[PDB]
Amino acid sequence: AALVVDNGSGMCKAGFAGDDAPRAVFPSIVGRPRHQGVMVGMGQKDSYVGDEAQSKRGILTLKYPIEHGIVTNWDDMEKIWHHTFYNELRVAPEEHPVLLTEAPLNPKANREKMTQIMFETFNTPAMYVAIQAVLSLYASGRTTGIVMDSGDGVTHTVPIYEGYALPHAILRLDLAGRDLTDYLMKILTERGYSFTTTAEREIVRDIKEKLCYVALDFEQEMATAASSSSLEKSYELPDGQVITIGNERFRCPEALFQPSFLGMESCGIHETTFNSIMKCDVDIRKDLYANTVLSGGTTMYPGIADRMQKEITALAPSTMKIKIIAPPERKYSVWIGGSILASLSTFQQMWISKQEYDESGPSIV
Amino acid sequence: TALVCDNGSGLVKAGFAGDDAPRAVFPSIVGRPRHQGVMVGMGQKDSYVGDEAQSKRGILTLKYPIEHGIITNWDDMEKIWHHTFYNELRVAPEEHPTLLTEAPLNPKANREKMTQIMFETFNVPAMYVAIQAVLSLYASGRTTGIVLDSGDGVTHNVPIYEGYALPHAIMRLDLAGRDLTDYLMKILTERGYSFVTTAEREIVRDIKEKLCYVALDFENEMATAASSSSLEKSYELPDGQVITIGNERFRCPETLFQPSFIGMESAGIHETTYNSIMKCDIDIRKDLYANNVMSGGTTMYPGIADRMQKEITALAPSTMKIKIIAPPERKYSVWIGGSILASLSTFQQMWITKQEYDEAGPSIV
Amino acid sequence: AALVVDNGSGMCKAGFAGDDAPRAVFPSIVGRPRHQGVMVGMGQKDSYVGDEAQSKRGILTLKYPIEHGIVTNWDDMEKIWHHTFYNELRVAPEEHPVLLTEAPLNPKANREKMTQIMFETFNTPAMYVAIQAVLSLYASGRTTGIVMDSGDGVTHTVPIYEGYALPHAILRLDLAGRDLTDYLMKILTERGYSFTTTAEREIVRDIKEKLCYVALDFEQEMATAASSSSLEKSYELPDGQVITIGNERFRCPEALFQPSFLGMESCGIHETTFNSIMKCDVDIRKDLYANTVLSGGTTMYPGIADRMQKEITALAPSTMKIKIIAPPERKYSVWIGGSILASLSTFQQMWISKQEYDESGPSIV
Repeated sequence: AALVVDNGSGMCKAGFAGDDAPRAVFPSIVGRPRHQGVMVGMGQKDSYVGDEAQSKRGILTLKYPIEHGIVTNWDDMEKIWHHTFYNELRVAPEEHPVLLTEAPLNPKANREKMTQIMFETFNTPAMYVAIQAVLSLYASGRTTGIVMDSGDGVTHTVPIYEGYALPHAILRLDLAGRDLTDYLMKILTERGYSFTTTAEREIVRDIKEKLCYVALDFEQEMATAASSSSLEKSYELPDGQVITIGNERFRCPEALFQPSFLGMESCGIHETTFNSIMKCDVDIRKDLYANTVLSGGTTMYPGIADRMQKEITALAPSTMKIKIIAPPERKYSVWIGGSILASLSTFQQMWISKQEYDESGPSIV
Repeated sequence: TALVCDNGSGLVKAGFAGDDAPRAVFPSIVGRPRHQGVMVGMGQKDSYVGDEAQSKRGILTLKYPIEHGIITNWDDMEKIWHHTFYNELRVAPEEHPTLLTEAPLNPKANREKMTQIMFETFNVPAMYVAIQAVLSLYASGRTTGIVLDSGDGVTHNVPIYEGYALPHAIMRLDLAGRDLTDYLMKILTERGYSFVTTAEREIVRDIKEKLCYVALDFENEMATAASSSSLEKSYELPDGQVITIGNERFRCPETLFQPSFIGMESAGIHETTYNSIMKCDIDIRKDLYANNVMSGGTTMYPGIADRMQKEITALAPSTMKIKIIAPPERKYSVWIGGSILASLSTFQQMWITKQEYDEAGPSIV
Repeated sequence: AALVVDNGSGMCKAGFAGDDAPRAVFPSIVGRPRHQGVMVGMGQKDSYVGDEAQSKRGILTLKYPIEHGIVTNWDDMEKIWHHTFYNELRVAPEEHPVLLTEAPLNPKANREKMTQIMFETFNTPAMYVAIQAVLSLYASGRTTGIVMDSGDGVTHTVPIYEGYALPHAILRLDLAGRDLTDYLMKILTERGYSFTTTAEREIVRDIKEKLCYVALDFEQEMATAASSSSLEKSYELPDGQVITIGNERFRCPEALFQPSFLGMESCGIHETTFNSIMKCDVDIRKDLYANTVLSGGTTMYPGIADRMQKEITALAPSTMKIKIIAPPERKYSVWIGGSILASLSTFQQMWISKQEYDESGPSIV
């Protein structure tokens, strides 16, 4: 059984080619142990990593090795893979060929560097680096389409032709997760419910999931919220105030459609989609608009789809079926899609083996 | 007295006639605020064009009127030109005759709508629209030959016989300085970078201008990449983070021969010259083969002259004289070609005035 | 003239715009009358407040209205401003607009609640609230930069871009005035000095200011102390024998950079600053590094400036000109920066006017 390792920006997933949910999930953090000052004796292992490093925190330097999908730093990122094998799944990479995740808009030299380290340091038998969205469409049982990822800090719209992305049109936009959560922190500052970062920022995120949703129409939902009481939801504490949030709940998703709310320059998330599509192939265009699919943590807002289908209908030619495919498990779509892919025997007729590295080196993928 | 104003899909170049280099260079972007955004220090403002819209892009909804040489929107086009006159050139249109440029395939109606707007709103005494690349052959000082007009947003081949361009040979390729700017953006993201904040989404354009080359012998240069010598060339970013870009540097203009790098099944520049000179008449082929001139924003990259030299000598066999001519000016030749023509002592009898215009109507131009 | 009221957690500072140095400077305390028993009554002045309360003490429940730059109670605090007006500066705020200064990431509702009290209870014509640190960068003669404040209770490292604080990078670390001194007590006691709980905590504090500093390198300062008695400084008590403290004087301030001595899970005053800056915009960073400022009282240990320039240079890339500005007056800097802003009429056309509370209400902050 081979590996699927979904190093989402702050959170690595791992396991085997053929499972239904990721078999090792962890924060991609490397902890560098420290107290400065010429400490006479530090401890064991120069870097911690993962859920260890999370507990260990105050004695480590914690940082995500990854930024936006990109390996920022190869050293502490290598410690992430070193953890995956000989700590997380307790595996040996020399036996286990690894599918490796790569972001939308992620070429060239880390692929080139990745194949070096994994074939020399970790002596993988074979490997394949693979676009996160390109597998996300595979989890939804598809091949042509346009996938929209929004995780923690990134939207992503990838024009897929037949299991191939058309890279120029792949949009990345600076709107997701945090930009909605710190903004939701700024939504609970008119009333406002204190969290700031002392450090109940997490509880703000915790509201975001459990109590927020999408207004299908902003205006009628505004007046309806002003009609009070049913939209207001109590966010009680097992302690202090039975805090009430009302307008918030639809207010914070709305910054996806109107970048007015956050000051940021953007076309709507609907037009991000449009600005992958129209930048590409025309004979696939309602096969794109009818295989428009979602991926990631900030997609899961309850009501985005009804809102999206409408908001693209405001733009696209009348004569195209807007059909918003959001899967049930859209948090893990990449790993699932990768599991299916590395369950193809034809993934053998597809990845790069050891052989082709010892001949071609870096540029082989 | 006269004015010349050249409308790129990214940059507008205006000035007077007979000046060597443009007096107004401004970005074709028209931005509307997403709020009644009181700039504390000015009153309320309607539309920002170019540089103000470009410094304040954050608060706006940016849009380009000239998409791929063509004008898609005349509202924004008009306010651009009022801006060209009264603000940029600082002129009163009714005393200063104006010249403009157009796409090699520009529609009759488009030509007429720019002639409607120039007289009927602005009231200029005499206006001309000319045809982009053909004017670069006038900056190259000749009547006949084939011009590769490759810009910010459009690549073109134009063969002109004695004044008349022959459009069947006039090829076009909607992949240029823009598709390439963003193609630099992506190949650095996994080189190990995150062009995250806004000046980085622009410094990637700058690094394109500063470091790019169209390497001659691209293949063994791929082995030079693999042998990593001092082709590695660092650059300081808008902050101090020395980014070292070496290989992708040439491995990006390379896309002008092989659109497969970005995902087009279309042919490269060189072939598209050969096919042009081919669809053209056979005795004329010789002139075209001997007067092949590059112009525009993509052509600035070094070695592109050498490249088309050896490319078409490999494609077209061997009784022929080939000559590719690349001017030191080339990023403005479309304007320089207008300016000097406008001021020509034999050109006054092509200055189509209001007298001709009112009696004949738009169809005079 | 308008007002500036630096409610530093245990010590308020008040006065006007235009004045050099704080015009009312006082123990932020409001004492309720007490005694228990149950008896006849009490009668006059339901809260004696400011230094009146500080002399009173053992007759009033005095309390501290702020902790960690977070307001712990509003009733007592309201009476800090009321004392400020009709006792300290002897003023009535309906004539006199106020400027107020809070913590870097002073909790949302505390900002607003503050303003309510000032706008309906103390009816100010106007008020500008802002973060204590931003003002301190203006005192430091800067607009962009990062401030590393350490008062009595907590640090704060505030990446200010152009006179604006960025909350997502601003960190706050529980290492300050108390934590230094409580260690320093535990470390005098090795020689049996034992001031413990007489009254002499303020004397362990007097030692702190008057005799401590920060080792430049630690291990070579250790051997240098171990060559004896120029590093030691003798100390006469208010009543008591001359003591001698040597190894102490650097050992305790080192412990801002070193949590292991205190026995704590924390980053060092150098590194928290690094991790604050990285969370800021890649570009602005160059002159966050090149303008680290120090402010607050518990920075004041001699040697810290040469120490911290080196200490950030252990952590930051070589391509950015590290330059730690620490002002000689780093207690008053927040009222000074306060007075700078309060002497600037652009902020008159910008501060929260009563009418904007009549429009927006509590939300206006």
